[PDB]
Amino acid sequence: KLTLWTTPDPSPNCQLLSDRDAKFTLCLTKCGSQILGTVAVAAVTVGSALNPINDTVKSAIVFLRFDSDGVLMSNSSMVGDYWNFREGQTTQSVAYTNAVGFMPNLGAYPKTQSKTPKNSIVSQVYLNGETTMPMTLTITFNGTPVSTYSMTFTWQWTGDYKDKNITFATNSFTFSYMAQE
Amino acid sequence: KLTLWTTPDPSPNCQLLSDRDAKFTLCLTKCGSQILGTVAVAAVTVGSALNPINDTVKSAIVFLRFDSDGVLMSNSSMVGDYWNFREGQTTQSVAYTNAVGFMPNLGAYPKTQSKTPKNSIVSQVYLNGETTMPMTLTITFNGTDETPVSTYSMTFTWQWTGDYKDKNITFATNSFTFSYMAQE
Amino acid sequence: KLTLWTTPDPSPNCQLLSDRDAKFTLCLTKCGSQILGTVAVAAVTVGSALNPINDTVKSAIVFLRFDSDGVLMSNSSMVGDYWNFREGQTTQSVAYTNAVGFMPNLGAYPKTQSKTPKNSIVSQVYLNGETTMPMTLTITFNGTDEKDTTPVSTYSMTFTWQWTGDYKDKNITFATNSFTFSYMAQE
Ligand SMILES: [Ca+2]
Repeated sequence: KLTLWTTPDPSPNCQLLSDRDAKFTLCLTKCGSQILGTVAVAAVTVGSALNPINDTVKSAIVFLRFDSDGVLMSNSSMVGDYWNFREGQTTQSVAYTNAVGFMPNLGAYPKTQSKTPKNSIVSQVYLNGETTMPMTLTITFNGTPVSTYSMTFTWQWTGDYKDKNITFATNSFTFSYMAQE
Repeated sequence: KLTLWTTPDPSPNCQLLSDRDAKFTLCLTKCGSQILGTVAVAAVTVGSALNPINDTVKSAIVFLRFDSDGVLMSNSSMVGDYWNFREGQTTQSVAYTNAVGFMPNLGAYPKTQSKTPKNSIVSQVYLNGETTMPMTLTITFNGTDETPVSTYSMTFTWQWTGDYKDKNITFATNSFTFSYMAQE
Repeated sequence: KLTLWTTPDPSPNCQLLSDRDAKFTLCLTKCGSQILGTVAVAAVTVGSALNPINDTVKSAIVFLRFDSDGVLMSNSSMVGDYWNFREGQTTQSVAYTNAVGFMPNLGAYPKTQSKTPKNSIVSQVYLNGETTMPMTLTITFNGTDEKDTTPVSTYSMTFTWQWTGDYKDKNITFATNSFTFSYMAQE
């Protein structure tokens, strides 16, 4: 259908540092030629370098790699079990076979070895919504086996938070991009 | 309809510090699973610590509380007179009975949890569009821990640290774009 | 939901300082009462003051002027040949005659001589996606034209990038990250 999502309230479904150590929420809503996205992430397994932040790790990356049918590939940060077209508050029960309608346009965002600013959205965001804890979010489109499409979410910060008992978690963030078809 | 708004050019319709001391513009456009929003606010007419800014008050808050039908509740910052589905440049003449399609998803943004970071959007914006006057906007979904109790809520909090009393600046914002997952 | 765009991968189609010195990408998607936009720009002609940046110019402005039918007018930064409704990866072959559905609402964003913050979206962005090169983007709806221009625009959309950094000792091409925004449509 016109929504491809994690469900609105996913179980731990993402690796930042180790298996299913995070809840990654992503809703892609197809508005014809453009996808409207909202994304959030939270570390949930206690004792990782990001839960609480101990300052040994100052980035968190979620890599989504997609084959030529827009199907999530195994070498992605996120598990594909509940990455699917919407049905009510959950996902359709059968894995989708084609989501090229949700893939980032390869004309707008080409696969290249050159750093191309147009491939990315780069914004200042705030760790746990705290304006004293600035962070950068880079969303990059199409940045073995080789992926045909990709969507990468990179959070980076320079602050030291060790012994503030801060869990890595983000505010919801809105973005858009041109769809492949 | 698929648009729930204040009209594009509202009359003073909002309390920041006192009754109808502000024009709050909000357009919610239903794109299936997601609402696309654009918001702006200006202190107007009524003299106050925000008109002009005298540096005693360095936040402005608009609280929208909704019942289980997504109907605006009386204990909101904004008056409901011209909060309705679109008709041309104005609102339909009959008060809406259901806008649950526009309410923030209680799964995505669970209730009372203003402190769960996923419930909010937090962004750097600019007081009066002046890039020397940085400000934060926090949009919080379903944050409120209140009678009568709201089922859904949307809170807009502007905050800044600068001192502007000498500049005779009235509190006003740029238009700001956001989105959130809809309840249905 | 209808799309008015530059195509996703435009040829040089834009003046920042001189004719076709830039690639301006703009995709406007009509979501009923609101338009959803994504914009990017890159200077492409080598030897311009923005390619590489020589610090004589620390703003880049794209002015789009539209008549009462929402048709792009001659004195715009962008060429209109491939500004049109989407067909596949390109534009429909016939020039559109009406896009008022895509124009910024004159009630929300009036034409006035008074500076009105609500007419604009202002955000911090980063030159070439580099966080050490902070930049502002101002998107203004229905800003006033040059006083000596005729015919006058009914609608307008201005994109202003500004920065304070000096980059002449580097070899920086002016180019932006993709940027998402929305606005209330006229109809
Ligand atoms: Ca002139």
